[PDB]
Amino acid sequence: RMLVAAGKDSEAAYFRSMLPFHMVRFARINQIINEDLHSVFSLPDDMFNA
Amino acid sequence: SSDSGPLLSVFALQEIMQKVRQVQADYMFTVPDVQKILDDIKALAAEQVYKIVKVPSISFRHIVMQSRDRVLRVDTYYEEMSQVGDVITEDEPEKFYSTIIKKVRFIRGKGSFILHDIPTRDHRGMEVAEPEVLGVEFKNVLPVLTAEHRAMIQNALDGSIIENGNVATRDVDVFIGACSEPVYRIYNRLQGYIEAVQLQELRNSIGWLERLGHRKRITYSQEVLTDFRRQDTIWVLALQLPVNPQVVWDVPRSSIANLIMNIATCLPTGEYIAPNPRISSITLTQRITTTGPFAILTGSTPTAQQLNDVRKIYLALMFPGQIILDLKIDPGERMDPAVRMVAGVVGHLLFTAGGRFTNLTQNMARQLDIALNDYLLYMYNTRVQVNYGPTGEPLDFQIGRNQYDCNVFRADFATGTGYNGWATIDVEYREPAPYVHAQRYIRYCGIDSRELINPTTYGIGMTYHCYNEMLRMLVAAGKDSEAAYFRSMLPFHMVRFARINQIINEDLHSVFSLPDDMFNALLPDLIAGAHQNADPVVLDVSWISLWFAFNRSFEPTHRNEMLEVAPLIESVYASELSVMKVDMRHLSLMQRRFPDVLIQARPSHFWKAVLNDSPEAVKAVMNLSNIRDMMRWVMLPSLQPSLKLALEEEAWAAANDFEDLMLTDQVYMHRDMLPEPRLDDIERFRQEGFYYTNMLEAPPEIDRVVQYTYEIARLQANMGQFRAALRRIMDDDDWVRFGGVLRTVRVKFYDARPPDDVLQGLPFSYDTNERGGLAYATIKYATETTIFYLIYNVEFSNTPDSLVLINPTYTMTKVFINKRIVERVRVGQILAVLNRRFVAYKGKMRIMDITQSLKM
Amino acid sequence: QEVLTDFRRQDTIWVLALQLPVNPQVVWDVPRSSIANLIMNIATCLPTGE
Amino acid sequence: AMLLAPGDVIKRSSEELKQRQIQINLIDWTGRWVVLTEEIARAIESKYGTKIDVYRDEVPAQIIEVERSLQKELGISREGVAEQTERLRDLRRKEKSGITIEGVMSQKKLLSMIGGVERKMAPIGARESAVMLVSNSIKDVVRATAYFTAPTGDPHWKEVAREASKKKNILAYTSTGGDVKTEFLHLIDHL
Repeated sequence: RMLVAAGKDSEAAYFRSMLPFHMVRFARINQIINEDLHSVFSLPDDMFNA
Repeated sequence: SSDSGPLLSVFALQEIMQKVRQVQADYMFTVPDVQKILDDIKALAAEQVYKIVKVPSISFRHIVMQSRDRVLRVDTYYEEMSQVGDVITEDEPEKFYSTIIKKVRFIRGKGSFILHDIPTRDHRGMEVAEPEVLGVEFKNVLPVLTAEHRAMIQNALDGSIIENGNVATRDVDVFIGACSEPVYRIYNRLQGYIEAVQLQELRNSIGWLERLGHRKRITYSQEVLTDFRRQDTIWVLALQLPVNPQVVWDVPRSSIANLIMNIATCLPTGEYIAPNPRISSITLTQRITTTGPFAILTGSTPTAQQLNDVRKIYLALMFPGQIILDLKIDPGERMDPAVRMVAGVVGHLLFTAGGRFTNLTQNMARQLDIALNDYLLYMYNTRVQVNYGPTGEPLDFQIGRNQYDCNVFRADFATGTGYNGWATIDVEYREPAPYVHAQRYIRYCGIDSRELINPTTYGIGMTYHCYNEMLRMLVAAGKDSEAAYFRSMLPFHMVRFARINQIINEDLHSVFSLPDDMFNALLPDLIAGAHQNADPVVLDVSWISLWFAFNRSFEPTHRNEMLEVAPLIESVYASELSVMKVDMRHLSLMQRRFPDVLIQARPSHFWKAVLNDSPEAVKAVMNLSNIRDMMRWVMLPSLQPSLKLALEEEAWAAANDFEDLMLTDQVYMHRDMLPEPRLDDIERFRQEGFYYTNMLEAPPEIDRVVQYTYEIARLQANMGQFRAALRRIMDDDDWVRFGGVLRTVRVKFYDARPPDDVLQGLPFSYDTNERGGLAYATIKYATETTIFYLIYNVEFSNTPDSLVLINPTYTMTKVFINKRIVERVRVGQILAVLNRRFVAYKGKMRIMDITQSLKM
Repeated sequence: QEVLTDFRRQDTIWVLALQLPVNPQVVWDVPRSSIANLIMNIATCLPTGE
Repeated sequence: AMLLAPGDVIKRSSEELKQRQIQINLIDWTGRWVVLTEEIARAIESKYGTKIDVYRDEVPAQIIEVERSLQKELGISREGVAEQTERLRDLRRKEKSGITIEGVMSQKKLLSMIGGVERKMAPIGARESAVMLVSNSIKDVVRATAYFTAPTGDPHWKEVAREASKKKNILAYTSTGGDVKTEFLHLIDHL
């Protein structure tokens, strides 16, 4: 919205076309974090919130 | 030069696919032939769900044994449907649900038939049905029957008299016959649908078709409009015409597919023609540079790439808000500044940039404004007066002797000044349309599409606001030659937009057109940039393409071949979508109904199972472009009535009994003997029919049976008592039942000792092994079970002791079913099965459908 | 597909030096062990990629 | 608006049909001058719609020398005149270092020599004629909406006439007197 309001129309389309790739990358990151990096050495919840 | 619906559709697919392939993931092409898709969908629309037969399929067949007084009655329905679908396994729910879908499909397929022109013979002045119309196969047992039973059979045949009954104010032949319950249910449902439709639906459908033909300038033959009022014709309305467009548009993310189908189904074919050669090449009023073009020709033939670009321009022009242009500059292709500098002139006349909708993006508007600014200031063969404004924007100047401000020509989407939408009523609503979702009428330059025109004389001496203002501005700047050229080209311009307006308003009216609510929100969404609906397709275009488009026109040679038959295709597509939706709903309900035995599965499993059985044409149509959107689409309440849905719901209701599908979990194990007949008086034994089955007449008595499952067996195997407990139970002649897994049943008939695998097979398997230092064991249940029938044949030669083995042979498996598959009855009740009422149409009677009349 | 059974071979004697349900307090009570735990976790669980 | 006519009629009126921009589909049955420079040829082609070739030192040929009078008449710029006379000087030198040149200087001489007649002063319509195709093929007999007949004959015209008369709604015109070509042109004008 801010890019379109500022008149930067050219790069707005480029950003719009990139959404599936970005979401796939972040889904892979979430998968790796939640599924593979789980062990006793993971930081406890209290220290994570602190 | 030439264009057509399918060709432009293929071009659109190529462009859109090439645009979208630029970004892909997972690092793991083809352009479908629209001709094949259209042919397949037309053939599917031409298909008939029902079928017309003279004799119903055989429901009961008989197997003659050695006995002259006894015979077996076999229900054909159960013996054959067991071959429908593959074997079941518990590891893959998707295959199980695909088998369920195929099984429920088979019942609907079998139950849809219509009787017509039954062969009959006269007797004593009363018509008597011939021995083949009734659904029995008793001819095989006749040669052995005695005279006195045969006379009773003949008398029963003589009693098959035919009466008369009125249906839809028409007399039909009524008689009694024999049929299976699941098939008879579907037959009755089909008949009731036939009577129900005749009241009001047909007349409304014909009226809507007449209205659509009225709007779209289509004239239909009297065979489509008034043929249904005859007294010798029944119209079975398999497909209903007034389809609500909500069903088509409710499928998620289908804007591209809808637009493609709209282009393919109803776009006329035509040619591109140059303007009248009586208009010379435009000469530019510029001082001569040594290599510049004196004039830009109009009769020159563009290259293939420029032809593709002008095709893009016209395709986006004919679809106002759905397709948008965009500039593209090649690294090479050296072009003089003149062609761009005059394309900037023609752009302000070819396109509209505000008011109600837009054909071009803001970047194109800025580029065209800059080009026009350069043309107006930097071109002059002689000194011209000019004045400048304070603000630092293009077109802030005043040119000419008169103070003609050029601020109005700067693009502004909020008001649309300087383009075609300048102070003109582009969109209006006049009367309700055949499709309620598309009421708008588009009119470029204010030209009304209700009046026909002649190309020879139309467009002479008529102007709109933008063109007149642009001509005044151009002549004020002192460019006389360009003003004269643009004045001369005006009738061609008017005729081209007249043709375009006629094409948009008359031909492209269909469900695949964008609805009014989404159309109105296209421009504000682009202005705000908060795109939440489907984004419009953007296409690339070059500078020379604008000139070539302005110097070409589209002339429809003749209408599309499939223009007349579009509504049937739309209706069948909507009906198939509704059928898939109701199938999903019924699958979910069935899975919820019996969680104990049905395998738990996710929606992506049985949705794929349903899609595996859907017709290929619909899949190809819908696949031209998650789980949350799938659930949202399923939960929608919009449905499309159809005959196929009416039969499918009844089939699903009849599928509530697993025995009708022959899927059972009541498999018992109990040690039993293979009978050893006395065979001392062979004639006496032969006269009395004898047979042995795995079937159970009644379920085993309670408190005599023990219940087992997976966890009980595993607990027993944990101590090694599984086999010991089974042996103890068998030594106690008690019953044991397995549960959980739903098994399939197979029917076979044998005439001698059966093969061992089925003679001594076990419904469960046990195994054990050791790895490392720990012991391991496995248990499984066989999912396929067989039911066999034994017929004992004897001959005079053998001794009585021949059929007595020295030691027993034991059979384990038993199966219980709560309906009659094979019954041992005497020859008296061979024809006692005839208790169901049938209705048949006369030979002179005619059965017709709308698709037949249109000659698909 | 297999489910473990409770059996003891008459010719085998078992030894179990370690108990599996490790308590996380034992490993997370060591002072200034955040970097140590991070290194151990990223060595034992983080997969390669492209 | 598609018409069927005898082959000899279209053969005799091909020039007029081309001039009026109707495309011809027919089945049979059994020195020029050049301009000194491309700019003048382009200008004259734009003005009169006549294609003109360019002199390229090919062979002894005949050259058209546009004169000051037509230079002013055609609105030719100063640079065009300069390059024309430069090429003229080059030709003088070439033929002195041992081709015919004509200094046409009246408009009527140029018209009567080569090229198409000048344009009339009427409003320009979108299209010259309402008809697109006139053909003599049985392959597109269903394409036609009307047909024209004449006492002249073709080896395939009888079969085409029989196959076209079978149409339920088709316009039929026949010529009995006068000139066949004039009647055909009047019909194609008024149709």
